[PDB]
Amino acid sequence: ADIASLCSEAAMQQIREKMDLLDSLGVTMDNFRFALGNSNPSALRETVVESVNVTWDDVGGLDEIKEELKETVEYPVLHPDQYTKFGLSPSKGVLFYGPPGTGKTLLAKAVATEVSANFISVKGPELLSMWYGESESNIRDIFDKARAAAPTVVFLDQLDSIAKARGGSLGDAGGASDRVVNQLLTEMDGMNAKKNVFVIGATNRPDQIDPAILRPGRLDQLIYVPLPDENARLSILNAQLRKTPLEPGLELTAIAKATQGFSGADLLYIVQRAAKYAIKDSI
Amino acid sequence: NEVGYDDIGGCRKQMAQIREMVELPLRHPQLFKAIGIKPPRGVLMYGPPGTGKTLMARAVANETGAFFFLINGPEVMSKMAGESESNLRKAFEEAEKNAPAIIFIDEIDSIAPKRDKTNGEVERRVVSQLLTLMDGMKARSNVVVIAATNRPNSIDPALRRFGRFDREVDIGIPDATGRLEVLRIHTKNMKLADDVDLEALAAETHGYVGADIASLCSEAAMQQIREKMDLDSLGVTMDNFRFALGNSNPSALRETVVESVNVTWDDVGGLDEIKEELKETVEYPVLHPDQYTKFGLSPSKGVLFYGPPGTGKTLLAKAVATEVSANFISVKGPELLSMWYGESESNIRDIFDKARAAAPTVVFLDQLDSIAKARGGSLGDAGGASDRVVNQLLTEMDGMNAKKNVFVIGATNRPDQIDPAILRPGRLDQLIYVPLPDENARLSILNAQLRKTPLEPGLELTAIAKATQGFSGADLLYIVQRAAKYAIKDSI
Amino acid sequence: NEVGYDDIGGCRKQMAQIREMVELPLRHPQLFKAIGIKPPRGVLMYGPPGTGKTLMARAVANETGAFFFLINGPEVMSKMAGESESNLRKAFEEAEKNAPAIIFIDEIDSIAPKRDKTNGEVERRVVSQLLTLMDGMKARSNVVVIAATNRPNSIDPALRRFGRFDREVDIGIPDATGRLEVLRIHTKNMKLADDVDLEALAAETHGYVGADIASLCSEAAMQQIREKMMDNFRFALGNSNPSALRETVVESVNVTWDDVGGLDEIKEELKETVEYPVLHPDQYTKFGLSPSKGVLFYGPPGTGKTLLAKAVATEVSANFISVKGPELLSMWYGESESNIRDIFDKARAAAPTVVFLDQLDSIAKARGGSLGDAGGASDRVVNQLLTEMDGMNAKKNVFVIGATNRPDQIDPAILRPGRLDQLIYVPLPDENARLSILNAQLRKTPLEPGLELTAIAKATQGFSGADLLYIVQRAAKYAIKDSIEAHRQ
Amino acid sequence: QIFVKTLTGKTITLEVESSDTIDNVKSKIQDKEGIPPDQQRLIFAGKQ
Ligand SMILES: Nc1ncnc2c1ncn2[C@@H]1O[C@H](COP(=O)(O)OP(=O)(O)OP(=O)(O)O)[C@@H](O)[C@H]1O
Ligand SMILES: Nc1ncnc2c1ncn2[C@@H]1O[C@H](COP(=O)(O)OP(=O)(O)OP(=O)(O)O)[C@@H](O)[C@H]1O
Ligand SMILES: Nc1ncnc2c1ncn2[C@@H]1O[C@H](COP(=O)(O)OP(=O)(O)OP(=O)(O)O)[C@@H](O)[C@H]1O
Ligand SMILES: Nc1ncnc2c1ncn2[C@@H]1O[C@H](COP(=O)(O)OP(=O)(O)OP(=O)(O)O)[C@@H](O)[C@H]1O
Ligand SMILES: Nc1ncnc2c1ncn2[C@@H]1O[C@H](COP(=O)(O)OP(=O)(O)OP(=O)(O)O)[C@@H](O)[C@H]1O
Repeated sequence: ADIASLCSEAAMQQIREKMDLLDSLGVTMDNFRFALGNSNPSALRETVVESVNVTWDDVGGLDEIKEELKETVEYPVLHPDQYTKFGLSPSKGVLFYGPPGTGKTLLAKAVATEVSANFISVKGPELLSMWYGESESNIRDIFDKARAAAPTVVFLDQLDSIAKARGGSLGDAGGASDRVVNQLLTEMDGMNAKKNVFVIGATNRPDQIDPAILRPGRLDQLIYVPLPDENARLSILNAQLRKTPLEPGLELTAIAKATQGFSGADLLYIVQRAAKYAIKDSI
Repeated sequence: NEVGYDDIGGCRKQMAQIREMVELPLRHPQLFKAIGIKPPRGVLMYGPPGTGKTLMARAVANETGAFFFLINGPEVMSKMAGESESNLRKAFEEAEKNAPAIIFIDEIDSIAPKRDKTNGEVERRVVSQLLTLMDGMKARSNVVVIAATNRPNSIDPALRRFGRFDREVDIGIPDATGRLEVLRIHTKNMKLADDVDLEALAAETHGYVGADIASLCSEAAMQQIREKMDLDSLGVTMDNFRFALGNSNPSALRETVVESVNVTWDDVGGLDEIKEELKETVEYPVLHPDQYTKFGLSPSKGVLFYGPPGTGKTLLAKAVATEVSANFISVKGPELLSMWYGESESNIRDIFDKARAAAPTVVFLDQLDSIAKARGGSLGDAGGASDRVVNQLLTEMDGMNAKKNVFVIGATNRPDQIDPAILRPGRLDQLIYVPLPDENARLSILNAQLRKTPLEPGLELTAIAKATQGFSGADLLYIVQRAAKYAIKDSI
Repeated sequence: NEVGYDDIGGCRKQMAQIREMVELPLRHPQLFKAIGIKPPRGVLMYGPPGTGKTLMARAVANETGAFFFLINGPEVMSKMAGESESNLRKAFEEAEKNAPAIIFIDEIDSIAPKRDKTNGEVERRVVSQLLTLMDGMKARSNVVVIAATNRPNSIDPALRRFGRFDREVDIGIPDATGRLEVLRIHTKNMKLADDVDLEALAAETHGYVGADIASLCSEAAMQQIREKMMDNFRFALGNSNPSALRETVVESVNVTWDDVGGLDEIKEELKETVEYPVLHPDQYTKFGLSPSKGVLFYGPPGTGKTLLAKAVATEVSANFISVKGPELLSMWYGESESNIRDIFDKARAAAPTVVFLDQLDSIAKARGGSLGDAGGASDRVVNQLLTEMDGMNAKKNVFVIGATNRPDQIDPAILRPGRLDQLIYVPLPDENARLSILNAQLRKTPLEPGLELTAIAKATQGFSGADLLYIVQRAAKYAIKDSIEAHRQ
Repeated sequence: QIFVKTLTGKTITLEVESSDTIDNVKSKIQDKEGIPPDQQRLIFAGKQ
């Protein structure tokens, strides 16, 4: 239905230009380019349909970590027969946790460069908004459709806002909102590796989640993203300065050499102030 | 006795925009031939009440002579046997019998809103009746539907589609001398004097969407007839409109202060360094946003502040609402906190959704220690916990567009309750501790109050300021508050 | 039955502006034709119910001779949502036929509630009928609508926007001269003697709504009938309960500034802050900011903190919000910060009004990043206290008093000019203040003048004033025993 | 030191409005309705 809006709005834009005292009304490329700007796809805070992924050498370093991520989203797609000949279940889930700065999206969306399918994600506002029914029923169309609409990658974040107090030793007393830790566990054994499914869990506190999420058989592959060292922090400053008119005569290593406890956010903090006074020179 | 196109001004850009989608499908439908496409039907208007949504609907109906129809929100909503589903299709076939025709559905959020609350009532099957009714309108160039509401986010997103309701337009606030056009319509029938001037009224009436302007000229006529004890020549005067400014409230009965507190740049005492650093806020990149696209990097997202209380965290926090006069909002700390557990994450959602919809905007926060809570909930065990209020804003503020004038600014008194991810770069970058003023900046602290009061020049301005040896910026207000009750002393 | 203009008073300043609102467009509709604009249609009244809200509309109806249409609130809204829209259609059609006409409705909050989280009511199809009926009909028709309600903030905000209900009047409780006027009205037929008073009988009420004056007169008249087989008004106050019974508008203690003695460093220092902007605000608008709201009282136990609470509240005869110490009820997690905000908005509606609190400073114990803490109360309610105390306005000039007994646990953020800043130590009563307090308390006792209280002040050196109140209580309790052993022999 | 919060939900009504059994209408036809003042209704006789 959105493809019908792209052709009908460009023709309506063209007749808003051609109007004075019906001779030639060929729809131009700029009318379709303007229709891409002012309009939008069907993602009006619904299930998100996008494939925003970055290529390689966009996170600095990774020369010893890139071989650890190529065996979870490429090899089940490129060679599926290696699991069917042996009989093993492929690990479709990898838990991610690391230092501040990076870790949420750019360390997970740079892994799936070869698939580039639709990414249906849960996030902050996708929580218990309705007090009845719409707590795990908004997740039931994510679990059952992942094997029906394969390939579809589902990202999982904000682990301290879903199962923090409910899965603990004290739990929930009263049956008010204890309906969150059940469907996250009973949909694990009921799902097999028949179709292309993939889940990624990422958080800032790995011990704040229930230990039944880390049950064997589903999270047998634990990959830890570490802090970028001195050999990787210099290439971070060459990665987030991509679309910039950067003079190559300077040394970006001397900025990164004074960063020991400073993560990629502080590398983003030290480079944002360099762009504030750069436009002020033009002012 | 009907209105016309000249009956309302101030929305001349939105008038010429909305006149294209009603005249071209009816007057000259031949432009849609030999171009392949189909003329659209739905036009969506939305804005605050008192802006003239139903006035613009009646003005476009009588100026074209078409078969106008009216469908009300709370009227056609039945509980008998599904009669609302039969009366919606009854209004569509009656409008289809007469060509050309136009229907109007006001307060469309009242008829079948989004299912975040109800989700099981008959309104789920009411909106799906409206889906197949508008999509089955294969009669070309006959019926044009217009709608009006107040909240575009409470409606279901299935209406914003290709077929039924596209081409939405926001009826804004007439700030760029638009209130002068409203005063030209209403005061053209009243008898006027020589002292009045409509250009000296729109500059002082901030907001004033149009309904209160019609109440202002009527209340000014009440002040003119008040002096008549009871052949008659009343007129008006400049003092009648000045009487109606103070003795009548503007559109602020819902929220007390949302616009400003009527301050300026030099109302904070001292702190000229933070006045320079406040010129790197939303004053800077609005008039030139293409430089960050040229330099290929996003601007600064958030600046944080913490320090001693009473040093300018309400004056400078509301001075941003006056130096650009943007769409300010006012929200307190635990006022964001609600009594329901499921509302704990959606209350920050509608506040941030109004910020991207009212661009450019200015938001702020006070007492984030009740909001951050770096331990992440005290004990637990309850049906709801204090952990979703901080873990939702840390992700939603990352999922915002950079070119939409969204930012945050802080005002706290405790640097230990706040989380380290709250003070993260990319969300709250500049860790700026607000300082206690020295002896060079505490002279203009008293001068912030002495600008408006007639202080005698014989009194030394620095003699009272030299008694401070480590005081705060609010403590010199306490002296002029003590002097506010120590100056009169004999005039009772 | 047939009431007139001279039957009610107190709101005469509002009764004069009503007579230019409903009588001037009806008697002279051509005056609005000369000025061009249309006459106003809707004016509503509110306040406490029983100040004569229904009697006010019937008084102006019989004093004009026009048609008087009446639609009851809880009567036409209790139907099955089908006859209410036709009753309102019959209401405006009949008033147009016999113009000039007025339309009086009462209890509009039962017809027009607000939209809240507790959805499930009808809430529609009746008020929307009133919206499409009232915006028309302005073709110089001699019709006006008058609304009446109890809570003026439970009404839907779509009514009070423009053109439907734009003018409002606040008929509240009368003053001391207001109850004096209605006392002469309700006693015009009872053959009283010369022993009754009028100024002292009005001043001894001080909180009585106008509906109580008819009941208090009939209770004293019935007592005079029963003694046949006239100072019975004081018997009627001891038997009958005053209206607004268990609200926050209590006034039953009538201690003035004469009944409390001493502490002249607090009496003149409370006259400087809470009587000067509420009486003379012409100098406060050109000498900085007007209000001096916050004031703190600290000292020893029983030093006379709340003895001066009701004394200042009856000097200007304003309202007195008596909120106790642990009034943060804290049934859950979110309402504990919300139940303190509506009582501040009520203080802005009934402004000026003194508010009282007791020991709610808990941000020094609300440290950052620890383990021992509550579930949301006594650590985040001070964050609401850091934003709801300085919510001031130039058209209200409120003031809030505060009395505590521990000045060591004062928060570093609550001792601020944006918060309660004026702290005053309430000291012990000295040898000159001991006579001024105790003599004003035994004024009601018919004592002998031989016993002077200078010997009490010489026998009490480090005693507080509440301990001196035990001495006159023990002297009166044994004077009761002296009166008990006087009628038995 | 904690709380329990739970909301509710309702369903209003449906109706059919079914009435008028056939045995009540057959009794409804065979009756009278009244005649003004002098609107007699007559008798008649014949066929000896
Ligand atoms: N290779 C890299 N190493 C470190 N930082 C990077 C790199 N590439 C980009 N960045 C910058 O660091 C930020 C990544 O931070 P991120 O979004 O992971 O926050 P996070 O706190 O780690 O996520 P989470 O909320 O899941 O903990 C980006 O905003 C980006 O500008
Ligand atoms: N050109 C204009 N722009 C804005 N306001 C106007 C204009 N002309 C008149 N007004 C005033 O604004 C009011 C129009 O408000 P209106 O009746 O449309 O309420 P509304 O809430 O927009 O309608 P609805 O109930 O359909 O939303 C009128 O009462 C009128 O006095
Ligand atoms: N430039 C200035 N520096 C210091 N104080 C000022 C200045 N200008 C005005 N003031 C006075 O100081 C007070 C500002 O205090 P403010 O409202 O910020 O309290 P706060 O405790 O800092 O706020 P918060 O509750 O957010 O901590 C005002 O009442 C004002 O009279
Ligand atoms: N000026 C006055 N002020 C107060 N009370 C008065 C006054 N004059 C008369 N009264 C008495 O008070 C009563 C008025 O009460 P009223 O009939 O208004 O009840 P109400 O509850 O206010 O009306 P409603 O049902 O509309 O709320 C009368 O019965 C009358 O005896
Ligand atoms: N001027 C005064 N000085 C001393 N005592 C007084 C004075 N006026 C009244 N009192 C007596 O002291 C009592 C006041 O007690 P109240 O609880 O109001 O203050 P308090 O004794 O300081 O209590 P707290 O210590 O809880 O504040 C009254 O019962 C009264 O009899």
